[PDB]
Amino acid sequence: NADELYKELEDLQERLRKLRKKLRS
Amino acid sequence: GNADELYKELEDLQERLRKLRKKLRS
Amino acid sequence: GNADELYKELEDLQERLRKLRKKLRS
Amino acid sequence: NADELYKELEDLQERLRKLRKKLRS
Repeated sequence: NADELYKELEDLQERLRKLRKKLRS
Repeated sequence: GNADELYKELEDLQERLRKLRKKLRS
Repeated sequence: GNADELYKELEDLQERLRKLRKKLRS
Repeated sequence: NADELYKELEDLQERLRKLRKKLRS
């Protein structure tokens, strides 16, 4: 469903932001 | 620099997911 | 080890996308 | 659309596999 898919995409996007923050650290 | 190049590639993937979310709403 | 830990995290994200593709077909 | 979204997800999955191959190299 569009909402389940949307939530998963946002969680993956947040994980990438967090990995990028770790690369910076 | 490998870390800088990986950081940029991950930013591109992050931005692709941001845009997919926008397309799902559109 | 940072590179090994990054490799595993990227594998998890890759697997999440593989499973999302399966859900789209289901 | 489900097919456009699917194609994008697979391209992101392939990019992650390619980044992992580079981490190994």
